[PDB]
Amino acid sequence: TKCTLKSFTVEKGIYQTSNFRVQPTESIVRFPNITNLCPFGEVFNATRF
Amino acid sequence: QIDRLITGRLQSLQTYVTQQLIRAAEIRASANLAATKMSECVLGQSKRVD
Amino acid sequence: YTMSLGAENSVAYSNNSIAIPTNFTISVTTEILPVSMTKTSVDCTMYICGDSTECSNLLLQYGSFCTQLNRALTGIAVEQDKNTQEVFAQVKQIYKTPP
Amino acid sequence: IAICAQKFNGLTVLPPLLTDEMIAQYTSALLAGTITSGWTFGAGA
Amino acid sequence: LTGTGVLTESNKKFLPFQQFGRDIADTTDAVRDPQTLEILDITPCSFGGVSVITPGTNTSNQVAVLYQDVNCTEVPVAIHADQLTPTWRVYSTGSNVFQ
Ligand SMILES: *[C@@H]1O[C@H](CO)[C@@H](O[C@@H]2O[C@H](CO)[C@@H](O)[C@H](O)[C@H]2NC(C)=O)[C@H](O)[C@H]1NC(C)=O
Ligand SMILES: *[C@@H]1O[C@H](CO)[C@@H](O)[C@H](O)[C@H]1NC(C)=O
Ligand SMILES: *[C@@H]1O[C@H](CO)[C@@H](O)[C@H](O)[C@H]1NC(C)=O
Ligand SMILES: *[C@@H]1O[C@H](CO)[C@@H](O)[C@H](O)[C@H]1NC(C)=O
Repeated sequence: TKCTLKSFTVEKGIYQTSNFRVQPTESIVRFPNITNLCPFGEVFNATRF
Repeated sequence: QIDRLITGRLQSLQTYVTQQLIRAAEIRASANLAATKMSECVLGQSKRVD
Repeated sequence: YTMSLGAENSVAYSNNSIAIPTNFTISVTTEILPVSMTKTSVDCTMYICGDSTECSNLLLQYGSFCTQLNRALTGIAVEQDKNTQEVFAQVKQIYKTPP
Repeated sequence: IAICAQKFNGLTVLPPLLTDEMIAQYTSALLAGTITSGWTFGAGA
Repeated sequence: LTGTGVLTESNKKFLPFQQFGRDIADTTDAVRDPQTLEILDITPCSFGGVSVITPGTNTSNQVAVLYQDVNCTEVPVAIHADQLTPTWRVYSTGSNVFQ
């Protein structure tokens, strides 16, 4: 309340404040199931080049 | 850079002026009430309750 | 159409003729008045920059627009409470009808 | 349902200080005063 | 899509071909997990609906905190009390907890 009002002294009453209290945030990455694989198997391991 | 500053400061001035206009409308209503109160309360005797 | 203002009615005026009622009616009408709004409050930081640190840092450059908007809305809500208080809370005590 | 403060984009509706029951009680007091005393209850006792 | 928020078990019934939820302000509200066919509601992780009731600092430095429209069991999860200063965890649980 003190900083959100930009003062060191606070009068009587119910003030609405900001949100300075930060929290550490992890990261997540999500993608669909790996499907649809190329013919690389028959291209690298081909019988004859 | 000065255009950015000018836009910001002009917005601040416009906000201040609009707030002043609204507060002046409020004060105009209060002054009309006070004038009516002086007319019907000091210069006379109102039978209007409360 | 050209709207009609009302029903034409000439008054039977005369220098020695008066019209006095012989009966009456007790009419109850209804008058509706608004007294308060919904005490809306906006979280300006979350509205402009919802859960974004970089946006919040950029918004902090614009000074105290956000603060004064919040202050104006708080004033609105307090004013609505005061309006309801002044309209209704005009009786010092709480009377109750006898059985 | 049975946190709506963060579900919307930061917009909340604060409740009024006087609940509808309190407003009803106030109107009840005013109505009883008017019925049982007239205008005297406004001027004084 | 990318964003920041808290993922919670949802109650909605997405259609088989719909992927991303959306609110009226073109903002992501729920998502379908690409691997698991489960719908997760995205509730932003920020609380600005916090009011601090204080007598004048001249008189005392004891204060009370009002969290807007929450239950008293959801408070240490709404404001993430586990990742807060221990002096804020005073005002998230305890014995003086009215609703
Ligand atoms: C004044 O008007 C009232 C109604 O506005 C009259 O009361 C009516 O009287 C007749 C017979 O006397 C009844 O049939 C009606 O039912 C009454 N109406 C109501 C609403 O009670 C009254 O008689 C009138 N008085 C005079 C002197 O004209
Ligand atoms: C994705 O793969 C996991 C295991 O890797 C499986 O349990 C799940 O059912 C799969 N989902 C789809 C939509 O194929
Ligand atoms: C080719 O065969 C080898 C085994 O001899 C295998 O390890 C490799 O993965 C194969 N190539 C591809 C592209 O799968
Ligand atoms: C809060 O807890 C009470 C328990 O009495 C419950 O009835 C109510 O539904 C809860 N509120 C919400 C929003 O779930």
